Amino acid sequence: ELDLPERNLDRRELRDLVNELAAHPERWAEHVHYASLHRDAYVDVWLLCWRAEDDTGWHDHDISSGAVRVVAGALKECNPRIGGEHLETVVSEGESFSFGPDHIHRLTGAVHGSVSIHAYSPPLWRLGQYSIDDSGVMRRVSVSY
Ligand SMILES: C[N+](C)(C)[C@@H](Cc1c[nH]c(=S)[nH]1)C(=O)O
Ligand SMILES: [Ca+2]
Ligand SMILES: [Mg+2]
Ligand code: NI
Repeated sequence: ELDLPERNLDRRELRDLVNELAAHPERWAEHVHYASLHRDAYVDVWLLCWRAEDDTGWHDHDISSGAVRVVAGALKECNPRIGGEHLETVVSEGESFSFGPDHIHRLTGAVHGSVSIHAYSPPLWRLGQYSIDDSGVMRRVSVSY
């Protein structure tokens, strides 16, 4: 695992975490499709390797805050809008962002071979996945992780 604090990390601390981890390839190069780098009572960290078709779908992280750092490549951070015309932001290698627990988003459109580091605190034990039925009606399925 990683040698992290024995407490929850907030948004800025998770962002610091994913960015410093990207600077320490000894922590993750071997795991270069996902690999856990660390799971305890306070923090989850994953390494994700992306194919072009990968798509998280729309989801929240329940009570988890989180942060993402793109190590190689680029992907789209998408935010949902009620009208239906969703925001898309390309996040490129070297760049990172963070979010509190109210965040709903979707990650897709990755460059093939992209690599990112994701950290969540409290741990990512539940995730809400949104879906739309035939009539356009939205639901949230809470998934254990
Ligand atoms: C690696 N993982 C735990 C299996 C998750 C984590 C995840 C990927 N993207 C976002 S946002 N969260 C996933 O790939 O769904
Ligand atoms: Ca690339
Ligand atoms: Mg350093
Ligand atoms: Ni997410």
